[PDB]
Amino acid sequence: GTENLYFQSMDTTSKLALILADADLPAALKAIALKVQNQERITFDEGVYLYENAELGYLGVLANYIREQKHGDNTYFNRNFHIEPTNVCVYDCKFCSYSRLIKQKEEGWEMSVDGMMEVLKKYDHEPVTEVHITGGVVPKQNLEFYSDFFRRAKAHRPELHIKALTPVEYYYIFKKAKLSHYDGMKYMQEAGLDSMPGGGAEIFHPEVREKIAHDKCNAEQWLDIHEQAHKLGMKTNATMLYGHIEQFWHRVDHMERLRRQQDKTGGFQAFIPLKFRNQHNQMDHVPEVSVIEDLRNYAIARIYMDNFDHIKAYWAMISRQTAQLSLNFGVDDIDGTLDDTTKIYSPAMSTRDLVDLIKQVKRKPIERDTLYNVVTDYSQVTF
Amino acid sequence: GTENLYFQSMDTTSKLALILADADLPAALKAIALKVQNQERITFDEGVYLYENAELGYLGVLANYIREQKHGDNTYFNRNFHIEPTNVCVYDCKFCSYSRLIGWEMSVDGMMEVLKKYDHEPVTEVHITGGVVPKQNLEFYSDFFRRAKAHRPELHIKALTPVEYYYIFKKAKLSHYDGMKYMQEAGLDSMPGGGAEIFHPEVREKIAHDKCNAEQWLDIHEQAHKLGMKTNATMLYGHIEQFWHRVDHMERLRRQQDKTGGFQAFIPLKFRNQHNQMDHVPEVSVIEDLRNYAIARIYMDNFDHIKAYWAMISRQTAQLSLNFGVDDIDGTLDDTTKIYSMPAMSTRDLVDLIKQVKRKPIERDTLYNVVTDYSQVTF
Ligand code: SF4
Ligand code: SF4
Repeated sequence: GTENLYFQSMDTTSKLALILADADLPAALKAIALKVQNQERITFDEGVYLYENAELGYLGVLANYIREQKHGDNTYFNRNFHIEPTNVCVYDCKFCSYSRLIKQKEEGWEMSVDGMMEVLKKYDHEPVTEVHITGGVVPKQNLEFYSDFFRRAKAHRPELHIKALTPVEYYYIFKKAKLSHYDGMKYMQEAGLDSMPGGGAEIFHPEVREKIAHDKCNAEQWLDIHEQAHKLGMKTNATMLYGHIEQFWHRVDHMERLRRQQDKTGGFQAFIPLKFRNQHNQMDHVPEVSVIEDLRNYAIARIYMDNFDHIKAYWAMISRQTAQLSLNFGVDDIDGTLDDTTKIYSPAMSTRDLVDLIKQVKRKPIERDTLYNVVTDYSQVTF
Repeated sequence: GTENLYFQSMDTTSKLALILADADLPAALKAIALKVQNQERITFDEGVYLYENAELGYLGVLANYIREQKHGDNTYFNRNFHIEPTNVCVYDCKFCSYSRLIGWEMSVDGMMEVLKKYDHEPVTEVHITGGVVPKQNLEFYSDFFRRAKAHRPELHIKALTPVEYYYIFKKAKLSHYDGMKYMQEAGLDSMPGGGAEIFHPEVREKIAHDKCNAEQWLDIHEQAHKLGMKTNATMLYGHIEQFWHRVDHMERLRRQQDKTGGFQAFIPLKFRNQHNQMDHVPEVSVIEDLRNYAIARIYMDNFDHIKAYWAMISRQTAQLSLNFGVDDIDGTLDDTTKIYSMPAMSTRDLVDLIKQVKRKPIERDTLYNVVTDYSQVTF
């Protein structure tokens, strides 16, 4: 007929009404669709039910309804850069190339505070607004190391926002320094820490965590360090590593613990699915999941995580097509390090490239501030 | 895969670029898609090639690109009413229930009594069409136009086709130019698009044997255009004609528009086999209706508007047509509340139909300027 074409042509609100009026839709899926229409929270069991039963089309109707209700077409990005203090690590995560079981200390490097400051100064005449600091955990890079770096960075470039380190790092540094998590985070904030990134969550459930990330900080510890950051007024993000050896209920359990923490302390801005990759780690024969599973996962994340403003995708972590399609399955925040530089003396994402990627799937490219206000609306900007 | 989903998700410009970069698309279809990207006219044989070869998806990419280039999301409708002077006719069209080979007649007083029923309605146009009969002659219609303009000067009169004008001017011994000039002076403002059927003699001699021919139809529009009148054009499709007859029809309109420029809208009219002498001719599919809208948009590069009547076709078809080249949706709006009561399209119903396919409902006036932009209204 033209039935599929007509459904595809409907506005977001009409699509959800059409699903709710479909006599053939199983009752479980109608009840969940009705919750979404009413901005009601879905349960753990409903989350599992979506992962086990829901088709991509259905999930896109719900997730996109939420994404447009919260953000309209806005698709946010900012101008950041990275410093990696070390590319080796004391811990043994089976999905990570820096695991002490696959990479000896001699096969990598550990920056000094001087070296980190030399990297930071390369960006002095760049319109970056924040630096992201993440990497391995090593004994020389302790409380004094990081606090000295934050103080030197703020002395040199006061206006540069520092988004640095995960609870995996903070648990290790605060245990050795004999500070409580609160007093440790307070000390780092005073030194110049502004916010935290979302890494190190992996999967919370011990059934999975004991297998893939057995020796670094546990879920209670990870959530506790975010709780203390939130009590100090800091913003943070949260991740979930998916599509490896976990079961769908392990994903919903993960998201449930995050959702309860957000209801307690309110400090998370973005939820960030991280797709497992089977290259250069101890999990080389674990198959990666399909683009369809990536998109069902973004959608279910959008539906489940009702108290997180943003769902973030990293353009360098997924294909161009997956990143663009994700903007229709719940994603409103697209991230990575923008690179307008030209190689001299001879795959970067320029601002023009990213703006065109976003406009190609009918979305509105927004350069944001740290609280997701509009700094530049690129929608009618021509280059 | 997500290949189909990815294509469906692209903006208008990017979907056209995606077709042009498709290695498996036939060369001939890539060449036409490139002409559309370059705003280059497609030729008669390219038009026939699209009817004979092109798939709906492809044709939606090209037609929607043109439609959005010209109009963006604008979807136009006006506020009009109809008078039907007679449902009897002297002619023999095999697709028409009024054919003499298978009734009432209004007086000028009767037509004026109908017009006066709309005195308190904000209608911008009256549309007048129907059968051709000898009592409804030049003198009859000029009397009506003068009475209508005297009663309601700002009511635009969009009245009668060349089928009617050819008959009344031949009887009055006026040239087409002098007759249209006379009717304009009496109060005619514009002509609707009917009576075009299919121009090619191979088809027209069979389906509309007695009424004016293509030359006479085009000439009466030409005289209208020279007098500053805007007019529309139709094409009756989906009956016994071949696709090349449709392209021939469009080509004659396209050439006439290049010459005189007075056409505003091109209006495909779907053949129906109910209550006529073509009652065994099979009707074409909704997909063929949408391919036909799309090819009309691509071919008719010098027509501003492609129009669908919401009543001619399903709700669903009219909505889909807005994505296959249609910018202009027509019919008689009815916002009246029935009092003393024991289907009709309201403005609200039409606005909801347009917004449901992500388009901008513009209630427009005779100059295609805004009366109300319903994209800025919440009911
Ligand atoms: S703790 Fe972080 S860097 Fe170290 S092995 Fe695990 S994931 Fe890699
Ligand atoms: S001239 Fe018009 S009204 Fe008369 S039979 Fe033909 S189509 Fe019908």
